[PDB]
Amino acid sequence: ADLEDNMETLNDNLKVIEKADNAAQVKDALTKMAAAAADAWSATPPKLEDKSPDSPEMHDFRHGFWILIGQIHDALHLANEGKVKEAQAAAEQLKCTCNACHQKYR
Amino acid sequence: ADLEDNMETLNDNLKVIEKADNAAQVKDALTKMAAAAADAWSATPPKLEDKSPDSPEMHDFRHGFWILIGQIHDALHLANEGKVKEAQAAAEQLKCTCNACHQKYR
Amino acid sequence: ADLEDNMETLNDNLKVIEKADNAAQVKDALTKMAAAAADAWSATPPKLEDKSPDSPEMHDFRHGFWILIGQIHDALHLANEGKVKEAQAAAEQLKCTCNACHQKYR
Amino acid sequence: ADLEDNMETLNDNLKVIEKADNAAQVKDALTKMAAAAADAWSATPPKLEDKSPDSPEMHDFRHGFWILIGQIHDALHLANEGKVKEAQAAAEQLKCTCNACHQKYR
Ligand code: HEM
Ligand code: HEM
Ligand code: HEM
Ligand code: HEM
Ligand SMILES: [Zn+2]
Ligand SMILES: [Zn+2]
Ligand SMILES: [Zn+2]
Ligand SMILES: [Zn+2]
Repeated sequence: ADLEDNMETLNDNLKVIEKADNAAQVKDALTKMAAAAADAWSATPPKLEDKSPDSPEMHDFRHGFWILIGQIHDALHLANEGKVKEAQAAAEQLKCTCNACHQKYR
Repeated sequence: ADLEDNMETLNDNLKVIEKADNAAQVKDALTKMAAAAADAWSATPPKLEDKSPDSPEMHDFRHGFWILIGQIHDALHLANEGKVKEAQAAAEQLKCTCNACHQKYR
Repeated sequence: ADLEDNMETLNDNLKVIEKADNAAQVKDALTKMAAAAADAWSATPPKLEDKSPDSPEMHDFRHGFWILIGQIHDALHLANEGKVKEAQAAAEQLKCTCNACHQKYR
Repeated sequence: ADLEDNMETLNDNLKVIEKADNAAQVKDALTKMAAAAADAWSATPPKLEDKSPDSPEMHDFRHGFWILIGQIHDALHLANEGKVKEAQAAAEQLKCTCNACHQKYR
């Protein structure tokens, strides 16, 4: 799917996690984010259209996705332990990742 | 793309790393292994076509990829450092993960 | 060393990284932080001196370190690859982890 | 403690996880392995006693613990979710890391 469509999915489900009542909303949303993150790996963003697939920017770009996927991984385990509040705090920190890539390649 | 196709991309690049001689060979193979692993994230194995996307059977199926992806990510950093023996050793330990999933959902 | 000292090491070397000019400096700081983080593991924060060592608070407190240590590990790889700015970007993110713990336990 | 002792603790609890009946044991066991690995961090093993704490051999030696610690981290989450058998799978899984370091530096 479109990088944009994958971003929108990340964004929708993120908010869903921040306004979640139960651990199940958090689990469902996180699983969805991990899929989006995954399908977004192979994508090349506008600001790097001219760049080489092997350039540092592109390698750094995809690296942000590995970091994200990793932080969603952890988030899920917490939500799985029923520790909702912290699962939400963990989602907040991966936001530190959303911003970073954005400020650099969006 | 397809699961087999991705598993083949996966299976073929593991042997290339095995027969690896230098760092460029290891990187490019791992770089390709990561795209495949990432692309086979949403696939539904055969032995679970009946289970819900949100069922606990899928979560655990998908968990294995998080693991493989994390291991390939780090292995790449090693190959990026010119640490061929190290990188190859890391790859070897991916099997510890490949086999785990296989002896369960293959 | 005690918590305070391992913490001053974390802080000082974090600052070194933010003001670094080359990969050499960052690698050196990250290495010291890896040690300080590893050494701080088993300490009991004062605001938890009354809690049992296996209480949820202490398990959560240690979880903060797993994350921290993991981020210092990845940050270093980036420094070892001569990616100074990316490392500094990773240093900044592991900062979300210093603050997270502190808001909750200091 | 010294390396020997940290290693017994790691060995004693690994087995405890292997023959565990309930999850409580596993959690408790992993937690102790976690502390033993962190403590082993600043250790200089016999075979590398002629190398400095800034050498490639020592960084490779230590990276071995970053790997072990991350695998205990995931093992403990699974044990926290009640997933006991998977926890043992993951535990038997990190043994891959135990050997790999012994085969090279023991
Ligand atoms: C959980 C984290 C993230 C969230 C919630 C998120 C959300 C968004 C949103 C709302 C947009 C605006 C465009 C749209 O979707 O309509 C966007 C765009 C974008 N994101 Fe993210 N994003 C995230 C992570 C990332 C990461 C980690 C990277 C890179 C490593 C990244 C790279 C981009 C790029 C380059 C665009 C622009 C795409 C275009 O203009 O076609 N994003 N994201
Ligand atoms: C890098 C390690 C891995 C390698 C080298 C690998 C390799 C392969 C190969 C060559 C096959 C044989 C059948 C075929 O190719 O058509 C296969 C099948 C399969 N692998 Fe893996 N695999 C790995 C990791 C994993 C992981 C992590 C999972 C689980 C999360 C997994 C799930 C599967 C499944 C479900 C099949 C059967 C596909 C089907 O029947 O359509 N594999 N793998
Ligand atoms: C790179 C990240 C970190 C930095 C830069 C940092 C820095 C500091 C500094 C400068 C202090 C004050 C030292 C003092 O007590 O005199 C401190 C205190 C403390 N930090 Fe951190 N810290 C970090 C991560 C952590 C983490 C992740 C945890 C918990 C998991 C933690 C827990 C604490 C606690 C509880 C104190 C109080 C120490 C005491 O009362 O003796 N720190 N930290
Ligand atoms: C679950 C993981 C591990 C287990 C069960 C384990 C177990 C052991 C045991 C039983 C010994 C026997 C010698 C003695 O106790 O005096 C030992 C020694 C040792 N281990 Fe491990 N170990 C583990 C992981 C590691 C890792 C990850 C490294 C390196 C990164 C490592 C490095 C060593 C070294 C260097 C020795 C030799 C110490 C000496 O000769 O004084 N081990 N370990
Ligand atoms: Zn965790
Ligand atoms: Zn590594
Ligand atoms: Zn990385
Ligand atoms: Zn996990």
